[PDB]
Amino acid sequence: KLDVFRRELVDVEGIPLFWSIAEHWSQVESFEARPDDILISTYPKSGTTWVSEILDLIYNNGDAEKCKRDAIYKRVPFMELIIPGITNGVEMLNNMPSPRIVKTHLPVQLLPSSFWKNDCKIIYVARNAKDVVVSYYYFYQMAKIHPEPGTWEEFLEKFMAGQVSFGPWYDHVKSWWEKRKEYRILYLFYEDMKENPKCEIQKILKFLEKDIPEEILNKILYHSSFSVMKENPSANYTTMMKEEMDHSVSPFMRKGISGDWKNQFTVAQYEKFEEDYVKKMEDSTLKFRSE
Ligand SMILES: Nc1ncnc2c1ncn2[C@@H]1O[C@H](COP(=O)(O)OS(=O)(=O)O)[C@@H](OP(=O)(O)O)[C@H]1O
Repeated sequence: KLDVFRRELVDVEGIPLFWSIAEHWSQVESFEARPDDILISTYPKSGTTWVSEILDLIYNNGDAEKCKRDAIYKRVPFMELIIPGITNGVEMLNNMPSPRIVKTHLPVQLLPSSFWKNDCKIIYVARNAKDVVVSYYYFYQMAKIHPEPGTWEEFLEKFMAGQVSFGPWYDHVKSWWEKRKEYRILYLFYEDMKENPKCEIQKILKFLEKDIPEEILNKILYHSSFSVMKENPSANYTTMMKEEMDHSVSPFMRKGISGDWKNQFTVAQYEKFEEDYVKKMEDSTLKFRSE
């Protein structure tokens, strides 16, 4: 009888989250981090899976077979994602041996304080807002834990208002940016990874204090490319129950480009978005590319 899908979001400290995360908030808030945890932190649809696969590849020295030991969401648990009878990110992590790779979409002010207290290395990934909202729309459609997104037009308005899962993109990226010097945060951009993935992976290795052979670097580059990941059942979310993710609605590995916003936004929608965007972002030193 209990339908866990398509419910309205429930606010935690003003941030709309899945009802089942809000229900289990004490478990998330009290999460016990470890000094050698690496946290992958992103606003939804910003490159989480890409960087997760990259990290697991680095940790397994480019061994593609070892990285097929399980689905990406088992290999790199989504910490706060808890759905009764289905999943519990905190429980999965509690029982995982170090070194753990941890996924989160929490804004800075909701991150379990144990990560700060343990001085964990954090890789944050940001992506231009317009591309994020396009990707998030199709994700809302296929990932049934989310509320119904409605029309593109309706969804875009909700996104601008921050009335979407994990709250406003604007606050999310800005506050993580502002935090970047306080803690061990590597702040990456999806568009940079698109333009020069080798450069970006090299930044990741230096941040992790890992040296690998050139051949292994090239292996990691290949296996983390969109075309390979899209065809990889261990990375493409096709192992999810259809009831949770319906890829016939929209595949998780959708396009993997920068600039798809130009295909989704009408000119009127774009003009309204940019006027709003400038107001919200003009006081931040953060700079994005959108193509
Ligand atoms: N390897 C690789 N290269 C390039 N792009 C990639 C890759 N893997 C995933 N993607 C694209 O990233 C979008 C998914 O974002 P996330 O992984 O952050 O989604 S989630 O928040 O974890 O659910 C989603 O973007 P869109 O294609 O624009 O929808 C994915 O297609």
